[PDB]
Amino acid sequence: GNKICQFKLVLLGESPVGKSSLVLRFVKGQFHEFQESTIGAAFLTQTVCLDDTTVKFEIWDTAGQERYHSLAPMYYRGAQAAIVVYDITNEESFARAKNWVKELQRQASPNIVIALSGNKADLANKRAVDFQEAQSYADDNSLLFMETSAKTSMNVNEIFMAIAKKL
Ligand SMILES: Nc1nc2c(ncn2[C@@H]2O[C@H](COP(=O)(O)OP(=O)(O)O)[C@@H](O)[C@H]2O)c(=O)[nH]1
Ligand SMILES: [Mg+2]
Repeated sequence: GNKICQFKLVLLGESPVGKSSLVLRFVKGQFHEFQESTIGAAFLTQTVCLDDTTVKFEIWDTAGQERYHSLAPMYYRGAQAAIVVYDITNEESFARAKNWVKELQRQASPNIVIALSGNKADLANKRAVDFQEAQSYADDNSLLFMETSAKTSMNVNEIFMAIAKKL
């Protein structure tokens, strides 16, 4: 197809849960066991083929530390979609993700598409958040949920493409 679409996506979530790794896997097909903590935010782009459309993603990878919380609106205000990330081995990060979802529902665009990534799914032997519980939470809050692994690539391209399909 010759159609072209571009949308703004922001990633939010506690640090560290693998936010930068998720983006790096999607954008560069890389995974770094040793990642420097993000300072403020990082910007990345990726262009893909979705049926008959060429879709370009403008992605804001936010630093998740609480001291950066006040800067989050700079990145989500104009966002068409968000991926709120948690780590499936860390229940506290899952609770933090629900608070990010609440903030987006109240302060971001009313039509923003919100995805929820239960990351580090390759560490299921250390699971702290039940898949079905997360799925139910996502269903009840109209969120696009998938467990992902930046380390193995599991569902990484899939969650980004699913968001694009719904925009
Ligand atoms: N096992 C595993 N480690 C991961 C995964 N995603 C990220 N990590 C690791 O967890 C750490 C934090 O990741 P990073 O992307 O910097 O987290 P951020 O602080 O949320 O941006 C790094 O040591 C990564 O290699 C994943 O899916 N599986
Ligand atoms: Mg980061």
